[PDB]
Amino acid sequence: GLPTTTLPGSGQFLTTDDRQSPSALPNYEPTPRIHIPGKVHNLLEIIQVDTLIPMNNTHTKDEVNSYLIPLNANRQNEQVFGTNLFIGDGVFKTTLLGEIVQYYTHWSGSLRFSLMYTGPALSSAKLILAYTPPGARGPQDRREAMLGTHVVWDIGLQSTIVMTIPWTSGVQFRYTDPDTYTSAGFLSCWYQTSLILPPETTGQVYLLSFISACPDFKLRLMKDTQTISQTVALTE
Amino acid sequence: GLPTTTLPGSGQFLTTDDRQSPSALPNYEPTPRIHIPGKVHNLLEIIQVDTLIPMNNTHTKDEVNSYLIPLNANRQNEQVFGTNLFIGDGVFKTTLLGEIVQYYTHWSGSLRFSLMYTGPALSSAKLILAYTPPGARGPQDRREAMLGTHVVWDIGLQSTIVMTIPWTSGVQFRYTDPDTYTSAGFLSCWYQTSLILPPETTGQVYLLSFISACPDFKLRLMKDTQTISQTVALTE
Amino acid sequence: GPALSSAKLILAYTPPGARGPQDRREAMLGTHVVWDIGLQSTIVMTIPWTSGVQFRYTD
Amino acid sequence: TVASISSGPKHTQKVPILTANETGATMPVLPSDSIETRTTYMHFNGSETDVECFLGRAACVHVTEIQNKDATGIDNHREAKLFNDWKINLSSLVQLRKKLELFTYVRFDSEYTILATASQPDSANYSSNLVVQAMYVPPGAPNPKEWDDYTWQSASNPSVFFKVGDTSRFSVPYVGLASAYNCFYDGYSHDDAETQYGITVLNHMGSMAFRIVNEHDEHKTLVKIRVYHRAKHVEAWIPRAPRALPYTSIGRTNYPKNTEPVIKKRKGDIKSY
Amino acid sequence: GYSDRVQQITLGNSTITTQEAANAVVCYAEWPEYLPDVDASDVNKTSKPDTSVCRFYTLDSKTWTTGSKGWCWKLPDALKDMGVFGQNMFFHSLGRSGYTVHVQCNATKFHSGCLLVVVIPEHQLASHEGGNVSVKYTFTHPGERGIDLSSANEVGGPVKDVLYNMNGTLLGNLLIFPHQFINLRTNNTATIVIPYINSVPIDSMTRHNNVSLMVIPIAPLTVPTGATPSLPITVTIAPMCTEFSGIRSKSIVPQ
Amino acid sequence: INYYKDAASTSSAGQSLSMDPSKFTEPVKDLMLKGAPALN
Amino acid sequence: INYYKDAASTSSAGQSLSMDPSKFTEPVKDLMLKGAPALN
Ligand SMILES: COc1ccc(OCCCCCCn2ccnc2)c(Cl)c1
Repeated sequence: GLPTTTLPGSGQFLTTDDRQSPSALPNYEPTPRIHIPGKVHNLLEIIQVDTLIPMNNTHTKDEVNSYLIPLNANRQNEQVFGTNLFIGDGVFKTTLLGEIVQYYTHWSGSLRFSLMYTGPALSSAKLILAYTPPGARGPQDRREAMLGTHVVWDIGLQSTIVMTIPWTSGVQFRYTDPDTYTSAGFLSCWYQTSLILPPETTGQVYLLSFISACPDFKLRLMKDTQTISQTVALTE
Repeated sequence: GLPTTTLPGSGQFLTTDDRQSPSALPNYEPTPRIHIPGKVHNLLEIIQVDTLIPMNNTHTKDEVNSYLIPLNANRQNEQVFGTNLFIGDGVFKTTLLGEIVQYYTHWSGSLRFSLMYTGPALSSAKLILAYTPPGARGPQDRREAMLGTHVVWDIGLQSTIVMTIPWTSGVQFRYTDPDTYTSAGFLSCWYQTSLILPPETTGQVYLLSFISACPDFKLRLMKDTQTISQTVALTE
Repeated sequence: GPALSSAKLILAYTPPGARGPQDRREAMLGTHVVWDIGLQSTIVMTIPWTSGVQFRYTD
Repeated sequence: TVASISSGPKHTQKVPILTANETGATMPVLPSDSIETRTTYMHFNGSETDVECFLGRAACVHVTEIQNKDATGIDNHREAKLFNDWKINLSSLVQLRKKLELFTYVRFDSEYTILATASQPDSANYSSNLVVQAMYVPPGAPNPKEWDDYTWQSASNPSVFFKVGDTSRFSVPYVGLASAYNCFYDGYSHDDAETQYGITVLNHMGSMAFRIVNEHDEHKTLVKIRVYHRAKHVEAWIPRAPRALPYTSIGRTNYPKNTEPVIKKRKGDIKSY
Repeated sequence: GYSDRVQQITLGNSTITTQEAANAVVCYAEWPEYLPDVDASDVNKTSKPDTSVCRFYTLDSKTWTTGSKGWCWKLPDALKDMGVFGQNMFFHSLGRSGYTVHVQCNATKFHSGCLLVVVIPEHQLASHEGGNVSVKYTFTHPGERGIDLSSANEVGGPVKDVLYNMNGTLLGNLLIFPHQFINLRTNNTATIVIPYINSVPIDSMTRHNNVSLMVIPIAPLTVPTGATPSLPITVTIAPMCTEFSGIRSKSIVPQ
Repeated sequence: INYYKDAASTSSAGQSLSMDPSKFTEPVKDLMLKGAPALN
Repeated sequence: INYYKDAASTSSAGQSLSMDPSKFTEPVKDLMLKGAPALN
């Protein structure tokens, strides 16, 4: 008989442990694995695939239309859309990125925001996208917007433009749930010159917008998502 | 005194464990082993010996007669017997194979079904045995039956015919207790030409049928058999 | 057609033994090419020699 | 590892930021393709986002309850919670489901942890000490009928004996007929016109039967069982879109009617911040 | 002078040419291949009809109009009646296959509109009834007709609400599945190569569909002034590396 | 040290440290180079 | 590691991995070859 002493914590059950436990049904024998395409190893692998952002959130019931950012022909100087960058809330929240970020407490890294244009091929347009780093207000006019991170996008044969929100930060991690100290800025978009439709054409054209994370990205300290809850256990 | 911590599960009794325990009566001394023919090591060794199937289940009290499949002289085109292949139920259930399969939850593998003919030596017959893989109904006529796994059996000097139900399956294991998704097919038998008795002879002739497992076979996840129960403890 | 128009046609060869196809579904089950009208103005379909007998009559 | 390299002014014919999303790719664009950057290192590995880590902590998967009371004159033990089942799940308690359903196919060893606590809601002199028995009476296995049937001998059938207030742990390999468990299944068990749909067809693995081994004392004792499940040795294939609407049933994808808009409406314009 | 843009796919006795492609997607970066022995379970030798089943079948055409919500086809169902592919299907107990899907929609440089073409492995649909109502067989086996998401709820059928993918997930996130867009201004076809994806090495072709192909208008169709307000969309699909096993009597399926 | 005989009884697995998003982010048939035109 | 002195006190035995059904499936005196006639 070897002398032992038990410490504080004996008998506790910590749902975040990784120890051994006996095998209820020994000498069993699993079924062999066959090959299946698509294996995922890290959630970091999947948040780099871009998905659509319901940017046009202004509706009243969920609709395919809140994915469409409208553009008006012949407007000059004006603003196309605006949003803050609380990736865990608001427009971002239902996107795959938003949806995964919510399983973690802290995030750090660059984001990739792209816009794909869908107007007739014989039209043309020049837009400016601007990222405003924390510390200033959402820009109120392009002059204000153009003094921060921006890209003049020229609509052409190449249909999409990929803007990166480079990680601009004092503190090396931000909270995924919106927090002030930790806030990330604003994203706005304005006409640089203006949309022009060809003859025989009319109305609004739309941009689709996507979001995905750069390879830069870090997420840490897992927790429970506000995105799902329940009141009684389900049954069959 | 060495510091320890006890984990969740301490003090439990799992009837499926394999740990050490003190010897109640030490320095004992067993009796030597002598040699005995017949040692069994695996249940897989014994389910390869074939045993008779009470195929003729149509009686009302258990009788030697439900082991006998009758054959009629001069019938043409017609059907000799039919059964599904739920090896854990129905005809199969009391056979040694059926009886062991019931100690496990899953089975996979090929089955060997053979028929031994017992009619007078001066008679003759040609039968077709057909295996119908999952997905179609039990065949309704030989034409239907002959399009799946089948063997034309010619009754001769060699008294038995061994049909194999080759493992035909998407999923690599099936349930021993009958389940749909997991179902294995049907087995039917029809006259290929017809039984013919010699002169001075009359009546029905019978086939005996056996079942055993091919060396192919796998059984896993042990459990309790529905084949035995009790209401009070027995006594001497 | 005008350069600013567009079209997609299917050409189908039906080997001997069946009737002239009566609808595209029927037609598309034999030798066929989906032609996409583009910059490249012509499409070349080949009727590959499908035959039991190695020569046919011209009449 | 560098998180960003140093990059300076650009005036090229080579534009990495113009792409064609119609292709289905997400081109790997970085901050340094469109602004001037400085070197910085990652200092991080992505350890805690590994799927083994993501699915590897215990989650509550089931809460049931049984009572110890005089069975004298009870015509239906099962019905009096003199014992009780649990049709093995992992999709009843939605918190771990969303997690799991982020994947199509998934393979993982298991480690079950059962906590049992007792309650004595009405006048008792004391708290008795009960031993729970937990058993696996799967497909072919004789189901318990009374709380003290021959079934409970369970001599071929695994079963746990632990004390109420304590905890019962153990683990289990992948006992799923196929190479992975289907998180989704767009099929039927056969081509029947009325057979059921979903995965409720596949997820076949009998139930768990709990009971108290103790005979009855003078008062009644409620024992409530909580089953926790931790995946170990995880393997997951084919990522899917996360669950947006609420769940209604074990094993079907169905969402409730007149549900509410899941995308938050702006308080303001598209232009709003 | 090769462009990402022009392409030719020849499979069997049938060829497709596109002069306005946008590359092609190969699901999960894997190309269809036959079933290796190391992965095999059923002992039966399989049948590989090759060129008689691995050719292009063009399903009947759809009509995109300003009110369209989107269409959904299931595989191998959509092909249950195409030539010898279909016969093989009803006649063997098990079968396995990959596909090349080519979705076509051409317009002019004055039109606008953008379709999402996506392949979803194991797309289990939801009942519009809620609760645990099932979706009857016939409803998930529309055949070449596919399911029309702008048709009405029917009884025993699935829900047809587009912002929810017919299963409780948001349209916006379908982009995690192999997919390609058809943006009239860019593109005129979409092509996806689908490798066989299952948790078993071979399965039944009638009780289980292993992918749904979905074409969904996202930016509404907008035709030039006084143009007819609609465009046809055509889907052509070719089984590739098909194998059938466990031949017999010929399945009888509901309805 | 494993104290138990069966593999299911061992603790959690250890980090894939595999990580290759290209099956998801770039499943295109003809390779796309960043910087080169998307559609040629 | 055995902690105890007696052999009865050790854990379960380890798989025979013996397996030879012929004493049960083919106890015939003159050897039968599959493929050759049963009765000559
Ligand atoms: C109490 O002793 C036991 C002895 C063996 C057992 O095995 C349980 C196997 C069930 C695994 C369920 C995993 N799953 C189910 C559906 N999806 C994932 C159990 Cl649960 C308990």
